[PDB]
Order: sequence, then structure tokens, then C-alpha cells
Amino acid sequence: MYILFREMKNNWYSLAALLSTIYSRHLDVEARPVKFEEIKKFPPEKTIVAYSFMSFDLDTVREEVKTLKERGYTLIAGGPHVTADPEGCLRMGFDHVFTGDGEENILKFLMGERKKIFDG
Amino acid sequence: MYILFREMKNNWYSLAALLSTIYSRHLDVEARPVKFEEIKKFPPEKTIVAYSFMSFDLDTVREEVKTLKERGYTLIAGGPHVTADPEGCLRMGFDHVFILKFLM
Ligand SMILES: [Pt+2]
Repeated sequence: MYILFREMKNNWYSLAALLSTIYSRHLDVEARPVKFEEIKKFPPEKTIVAYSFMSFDLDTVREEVKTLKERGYTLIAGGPHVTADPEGCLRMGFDHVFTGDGEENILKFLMGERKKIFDG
Repeated sequence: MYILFREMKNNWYSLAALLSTIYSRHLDVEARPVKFEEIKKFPPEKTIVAYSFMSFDLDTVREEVKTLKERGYTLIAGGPHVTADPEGCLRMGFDHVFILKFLM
């Protein structure tokens, strides 16, 4: 009772750090949370979608990815699953994947680093 | 330019069946999706924290479980890694593992 809470991981990046760095480094980037029905309010040419999921969700992720790729977005992903078999996620349609901690690696990506796999 | 984050938000929470209640039913019980670096401001005596995690990041869970328990927070848990060896998650400092029956 009395104010229940939630914690999830979704730890593969640090949001606060990400927003902080985008702010401090004067990058041109807009980070927003999104439900799949949300977009395309955003042009795929200018838009990157980042994914985090468990070993589950793999069937609907595989579906959402193929759709979003058909609509010509850029897809990156991280989290507990992506850490193990990042190659599958790459063969799943993701453009760039991030194993382990991707807090620093994601910033390198936004700054132009094109690696298919960012180690963590 | 635009980076959009898609969270899957899988739940052991039995949909809104168990959830939509704490909103609807509970005047004295409160629910909301949240994250860390928060939960600090909330009173430890009253607050419940429901963790969801994999075998990965099990060090961060333990580390946060050490801080929150020392501060007095009551922590619950559920998930794939909580399912397998809940006794381990219990020794980790979680008060109960997996819902509406408990909150009463
Ligand atoms: Pt999880």
C-alpha cells in the first residue's frame, strides 16, 4: 500500500546522461519516448528508433522492425537480449546494436560512428 | 535529429486487471510507471517498489536493493529471473516475490 513503484532495465543506456550530453555538447537531437502508434509523426529520413526488450517480445519486435525498415527508418537496439546474440538482432533488421552498457557508445553513434556493434 | 525510444514494458502485473484498480479502487494506494534516481524523494515507510529485471544487470539490482533496504523501502519483484530461483531474489533483500492481495 501507499505509493507503489516500478523499476525496469532498459538499463543499457542512461537517459539522464544522454539528455545531459545532448544538451551540453550542443548536438542537434530530440529524444522522446514513443509508443509504436506514435510516429510516423516523425520523418524516417531524420528519425532513429531505439529498442529495448527482454528475450521475450522478440516476435513483435521482429515484426515492428521489418515494418519500420519498410518505412525507411534507422533502427538501433540494446538491453539484456541484444547483449547476447547481437548478430541475430543485426540479422533481424536493426542497423546498429549496443551490447552491455551503451551510455557512451550511443553518443558516439549520434556523433556519427557507424559500427554495426558497439561493445559493452 | 530524432531519436525515439521504444520500451516494451512487459509485465507480470496481470494487465490492468490488477493495475487499473490501484488507480480506480485505491484511495490510499498509488501506482505509476517510474525509474531510479527518483524513488529517493518518496517516503521509505509508505513506499512499495516493484522491480522487474533479467539475469543481466543483476549487480545494479543488488546494489539498489542494498541502498533502498538500508533506507527502509519495501521492495517486491517479478519476472523471468525472479521466477527461476525466487529464493535467491529473496536473499537479495526483496521482501516478497511474485498481486492485489498483497497490497491489502
Ligand atoms: Pt526484464
